[PDB]
Amino acid sequence: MREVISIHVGQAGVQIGNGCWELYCLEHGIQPDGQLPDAFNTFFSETGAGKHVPRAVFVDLEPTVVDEVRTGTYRQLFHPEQLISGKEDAANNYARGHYTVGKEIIDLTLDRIRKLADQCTGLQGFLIFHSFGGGTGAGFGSLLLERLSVDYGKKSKLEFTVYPSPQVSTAIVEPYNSILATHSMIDHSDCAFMVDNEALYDLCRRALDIERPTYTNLNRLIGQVVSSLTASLRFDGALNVDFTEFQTNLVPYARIHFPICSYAPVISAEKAYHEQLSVAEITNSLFEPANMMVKCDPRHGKYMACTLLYRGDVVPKDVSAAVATIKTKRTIQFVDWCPTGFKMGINYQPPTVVPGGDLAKVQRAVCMLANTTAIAEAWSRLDHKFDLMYAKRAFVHWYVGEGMEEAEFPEAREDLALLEKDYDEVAAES
Amino acid sequence: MREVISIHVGQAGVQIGNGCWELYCLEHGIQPDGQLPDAFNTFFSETGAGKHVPRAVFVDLEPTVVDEVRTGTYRQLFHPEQLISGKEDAANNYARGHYTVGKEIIDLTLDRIRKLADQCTGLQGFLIFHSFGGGTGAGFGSLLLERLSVDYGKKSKLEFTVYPSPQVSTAIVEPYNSILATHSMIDHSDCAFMVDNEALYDLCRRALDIERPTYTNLNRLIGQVVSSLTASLRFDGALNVDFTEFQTNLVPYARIHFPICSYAPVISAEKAYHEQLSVAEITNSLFEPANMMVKCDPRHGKYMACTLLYRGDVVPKDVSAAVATIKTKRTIQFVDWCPTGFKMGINYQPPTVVPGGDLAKVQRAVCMLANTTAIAEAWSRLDHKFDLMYAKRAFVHWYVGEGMEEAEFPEAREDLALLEKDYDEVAAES
Amino acid sequence: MTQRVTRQMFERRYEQRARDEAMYSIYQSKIKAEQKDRVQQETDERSAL
Amino acid sequence: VREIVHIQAGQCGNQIGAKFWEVISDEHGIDPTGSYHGDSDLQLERINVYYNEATGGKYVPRAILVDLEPGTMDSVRAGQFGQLFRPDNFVFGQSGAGNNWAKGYYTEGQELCESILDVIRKEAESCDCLQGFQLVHSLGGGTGAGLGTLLLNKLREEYPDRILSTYSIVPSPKVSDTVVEPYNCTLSVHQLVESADEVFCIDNEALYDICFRTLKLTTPTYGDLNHLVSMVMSGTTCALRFPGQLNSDLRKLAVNLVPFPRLHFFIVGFAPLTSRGSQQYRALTVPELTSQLFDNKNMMAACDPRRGVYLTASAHFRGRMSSKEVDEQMLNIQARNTSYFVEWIPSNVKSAICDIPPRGLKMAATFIGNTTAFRELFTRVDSQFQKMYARRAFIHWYVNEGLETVEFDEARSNMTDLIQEYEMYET
Ligand SMILES: Nc1nc2c(ncn2[C@@H]2O[C@H](COP(=O)(O)OP(=O)(O)OP(=O)(O)O)[C@@H](O)[C@H]2O)c(=O)[nH]1
Ligand SMILES: Nc1nc2c(ncn2[C@@H]2O[C@H](COP(=O)(O)OP(=O)(O)OP(=O)(O)O)[C@@H](O)[C@H]2O)c(=O)[nH]1
Ligand SMILES: Nc1nc2c(ncn2[C@@H]2O[C@H](COP(=O)(O)OP(=O)(O)O)[C@@H](O)[C@H]2O)c(=O)[nH]1
Ligand SMILES: [Mg+2]
Ligand SMILES: [Mg+2]
Repeated sequence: MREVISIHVGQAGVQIGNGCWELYCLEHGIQPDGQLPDAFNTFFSETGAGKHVPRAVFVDLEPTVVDEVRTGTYRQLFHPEQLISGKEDAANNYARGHYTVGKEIIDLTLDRIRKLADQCTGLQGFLIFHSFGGGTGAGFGSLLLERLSVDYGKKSKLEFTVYPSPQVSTAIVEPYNSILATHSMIDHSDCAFMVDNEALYDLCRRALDIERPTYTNLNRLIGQVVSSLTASLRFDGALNVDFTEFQTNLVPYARIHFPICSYAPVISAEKAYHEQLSVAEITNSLFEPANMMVKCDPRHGKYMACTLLYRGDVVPKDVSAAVATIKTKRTIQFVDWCPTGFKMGINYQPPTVVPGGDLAKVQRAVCMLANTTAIAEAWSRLDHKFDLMYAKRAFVHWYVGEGMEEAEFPEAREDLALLEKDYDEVAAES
Repeated sequence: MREVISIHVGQAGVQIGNGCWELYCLEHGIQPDGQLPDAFNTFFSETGAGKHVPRAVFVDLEPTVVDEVRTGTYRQLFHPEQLISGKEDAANNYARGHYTVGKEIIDLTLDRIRKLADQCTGLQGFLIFHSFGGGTGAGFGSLLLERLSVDYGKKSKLEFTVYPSPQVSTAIVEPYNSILATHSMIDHSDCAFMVDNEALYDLCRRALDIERPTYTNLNRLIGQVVSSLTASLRFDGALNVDFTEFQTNLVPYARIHFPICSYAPVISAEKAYHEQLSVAEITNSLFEPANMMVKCDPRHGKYMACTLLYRGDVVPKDVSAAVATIKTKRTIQFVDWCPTGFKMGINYQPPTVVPGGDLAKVQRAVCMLANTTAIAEAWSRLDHKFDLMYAKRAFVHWYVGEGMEEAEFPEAREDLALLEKDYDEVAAES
Repeated sequence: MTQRVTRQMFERRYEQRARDEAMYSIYQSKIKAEQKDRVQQETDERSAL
Repeated sequence: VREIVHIQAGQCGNQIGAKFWEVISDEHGIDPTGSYHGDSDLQLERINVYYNEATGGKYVPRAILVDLEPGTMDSVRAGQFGQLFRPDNFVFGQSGAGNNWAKGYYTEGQELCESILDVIRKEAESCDCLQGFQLVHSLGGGTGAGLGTLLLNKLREEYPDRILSTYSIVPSPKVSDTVVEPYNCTLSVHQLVESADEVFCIDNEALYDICFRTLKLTTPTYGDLNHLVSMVMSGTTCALRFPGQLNSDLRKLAVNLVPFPRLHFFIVGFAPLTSRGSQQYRALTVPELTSQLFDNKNMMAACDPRRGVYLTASAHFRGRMSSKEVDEQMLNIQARNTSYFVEWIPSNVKSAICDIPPRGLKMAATFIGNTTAFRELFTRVDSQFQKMYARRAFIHWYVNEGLETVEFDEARSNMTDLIQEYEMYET
């Protein structure tokens, strides 16, 4: 009827994917073993009898993360062929994961993703998760997009990645992986969303009521954003928005696809008792500089794209009043090139809460996806970090010895420089 | 029947309120205990037995000033709930009084203010008092106005605030809190009146004959102005003005809403016997810049218009004989686009004196409230001072540490520049 | 023919509070406001007294 | 008798179509399972206009539902009244259109057009006499605009004689749901100018305002928003469905209202509209209806006619009333406001009466008129189109589907011609 397929690369993608599929099973009323105790065809397939199977494939170059799913409670759901595990990881090396080791398993992975698409008739879309800092996430994602771009042509390829934080970091060679990855996604990706763990920690602490979050809580927040995005394809609504609708609306050009995400309300399960959180309340909360999951300054970032997906008991008039009120604010400056600048999706299905979770039981919620020029601020931070290490040739020997040519560094450097020039040109008035 | 609620914020607001409620007790003839030895309902509530009680709220984040009223003579008159005192003041820091400490007590006061409105059948609006340089006056004052704007909407929120003096200054960080407050008031406030201490010191020395005044003497002069403002509501009179009549005539222009104040005749009790004090005399005294409650010369700019209020013996035709001569004065620059500009109000209740006071028993008196482009002179001085601190970032670290985001500093600066553009654009002619 | 109109039953049942129940509160409050407006005439007559 | 074929396109069209066939079923008294449980033989006179009869005493409406994705179709397939709808009438694709007008027209509209045309021809030749087509669509771009105008052209090629009356919901020119509106709306008008006979413009913003001011709804649902539009459509065709003292069909309306072939866009309105509580106290008479009809707040198009001038005006009525009262009211409203009518056209007000009123209301009316106030809507979308075309943003999606930018200039030139024609005819 209409079908979606997901791929998860790296431990960040697999662990995020773990949280997502528990969210869907609770939302769709499917036990972990896969039997019922509708929309199912969008994400799940019926294998005869009374068992279901998810439309997902989990890939990593190390067996630890995949074996965790194999040992966990959710092992009964997944198909053993969907769980593909390598032998040795990329060791945070883009060249190692792109040429030496990624090419060993690339052919096997492409077979399974194409094979599962044969059962998937009404297909338009892919979901891919990346960890930009990790070598496998950036390196394998580049090769995977290169193959999928030519094998399938005009198909909606959407990615959900984790952007490196401006100051928080866990790998010293992270800037090298990000720039080389950015050089390949900028041509092979239709539209990819990014979040940074620094703002995720900040939002989880101020608005949410967690003193010391782990990766599990952060994955749950990401899963709610994904669930809101896919709500239109699964449930009826006054304004349903398709995958192709997002691609047309959000981007004004080819290389400016990168949007930012915002979700409201993000109030905790305890403090939420006091507030009704009407349409005007949640709409105002979205545009707060603190509610962004990307640590970027909205003051420097003009807006020329917005998408307001509401979930729950919502009336379109209240959206019309709320959006009109938002446009009157002087601080939120849209670009001259975007009078309308809005997509709205209203759906009558409320969000879902998970036992042992952290979010509140809100009756209505709204997820926000917008494109702003403030992302060019993060590109300069990554560019300067890359320039400092490459000036004295900090880590050239590792990538060179793994089959990568030396001249590729200036090529990606020039590719990033062109992107920043494009952002300044587009943001400028005329 | 028709009622007004007065709320006071900061040390300046409390001691100004102490003087104002002293005047009301004498004027209506209510003993300090609340008993009697009419318009009472406008300011007081008749609780039975023989007692009345003011419709006032006193707010400060530190107990010293409020406990003076609690231990003072007037303590039995006020309701203990109305006296709200915090634990530690805002330390003249806008961020501390707005985000960290202000939000600790904001919801306690709003219940107290709203509870008073329940007993208030014919409520018209609010009177609010500030000191711009103070941390609680600005930081908590901003937070109070933003809430009251959405709590009640179409109710006239009039303000009467103490501006920083052109040269007299007691706080170094005074320009910082002033500009950050300006952005909040300019939108949420209906109208905000303007006074400063430096002009008060000069007037209290020249017209009133006092060598060395204190804050006590300055507060009583403020007390007379608010009484003449409220005289039309309370006592009989041929022409009355209220908060659907003051607001429209005085400050119609969306962001030009800052007027200036004056009072006449202001003269010592010794010398008042030697003059006759006709309507022409007191009216002519108002228009001299020396009498201005704000140290700005109207000759530098242009009068938009005025609003005059007479009390006591004043005779109607005598007013229009005095004010017709005003136009003949070339120095009073009325633009051709404001052709009428002289809202009138006449009340038969004469001014009231206070024991140990500084004013005479003048049989008739007049109060003046006008908007002029000369107030843009005051804003320019504040703007120039602020840039000198902010170029070298003289005090940013204090504000950022207390929850304030640095992005607000240029935003409030941008709003003031837009306000200054508005005043210059109004001064334009066609 | 169920699923959409059942959703419409669900959708109108949620709107029911923005519907009817908004009206019961306002016309009941208007009736009480008339009882208030008439003691206004009584109390202004008392002030006239 | 005199038959009409109803076509519904996309998300907006199918939702309106569901509400429309609800009202039509209520008018004729058709049980949603198909059985006739009405109350008057007058419903059976012209039930053939909108319905075919199936053996066994069941009626199948002349409704064809069209989309490129099954989401709206799965919504309507159980709908509420959808059991009347014939299962083979459902035609749908397997791809979200994406609201790229070039995509919806050339990439996927062409593939489906052959199938829809044959489905259309099935009902077209199954009637004793087709007289006109009815199309409901929105100017979004994917299927309502792109595919809708394509089918309008193909139906014009097939049936030059018949009346192609289409209902259009223009993107709301303060807030609307996609950035690519100026492109899609500009192209849609270009096709609709030449190929369509009657175009009705309805704005969502005016629909919100009418619900607040007159209906006193706290929150306007899409359900009631579509209900008012369904009432307008039923009133338009009510003259053919029931007798009256002075009849007026679609062709009578088209000849009277349209002075020149291009200027044929119409603003519509309805009366009486009353809140749920105050209807008991209203003294509903002909002057009351006339006041509501000509009231500027009852017009569901957000373009104040008082800024412009009127060219033609039409009035429909339902119920037993005196003809002299209607004639006098029309004459009074014409003479009282001579500042809003053209000098060279005397008797600018048309009138019509129907015998049977709608259920629930003892007396009702419908207003359709033509004015020069439409210059604002075209100018607004043109200025938006000029900005986006100047920056040439969002055009890469349309280029990838094979639409060349020279087509945009032609579409703007046509609108500029239409704007100029409206400007000069006001004099
Ligand atoms: N939010 C979130 N981020 C994660 C999580 N797990 C890993 N990451 C991110 O992943 C990055 C580390 O790289 P990996 O996740 O190991 O990516 P990879 O594909 O396995 O690459 P290599 O391990 O170097 O072979 C860090 O920067 C983290 O921010 C998680 O559970 N939650
Ligand atoms: N004219 C006059 N001004 C006063 C008086 N009291 C305080 N001020 C003004 O108030 C300013 C100092 O701020 P505060 O009085 O402390 O007001 P605040 O909002 O409570 O500030 P914090 O004590 O930090 O909370 C001085 O610059 C004075 O101009 C007064 O009695 N008369
Ligand atoms: N009045 C009304 N308008 C609707 C409703 N549902 C959707 N719309 C409008 O229809 C437009 C979408 O048209 P669509 O079906 O997508 O046309 P297409 O993109 O060309 O296929 C949106 O702008 C909505 O505002 C409804 O129930 N009532
Ligand atoms: Mg790894
Ligand atoms: Mg203080």
